[PDB]
Amino acid sequence: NYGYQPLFEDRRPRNIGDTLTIVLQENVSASKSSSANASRDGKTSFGFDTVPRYLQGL
Amino acid sequence: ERIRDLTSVQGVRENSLIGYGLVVGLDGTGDQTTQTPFTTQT
Repeated sequence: NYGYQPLFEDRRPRNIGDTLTIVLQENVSASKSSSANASRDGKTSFGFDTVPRYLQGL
Repeated sequence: ERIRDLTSVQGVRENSLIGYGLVVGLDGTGDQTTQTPFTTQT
């Protein structure tokens, strides 16, 4: 003799020892990224090609 | 006679029960099961 069993309810596991099907469908995906940058240029110049006489002292 | 018509007794009350079932034996006046899946499932 087994216990009371419902009629219209689905067959769910209810006690220790009942079986149940697992459908393994796992799909995980993670990601990350980053960056950084910096820059600097400089260029100076000056040239007195032909100096007049009254400025030759400087 | 009269007091029983005016009062109730503490601890003497009613409760409600609900359930799901199927009714068979209809003359073709049942569900159109193509739109009530729980009928065929149960």
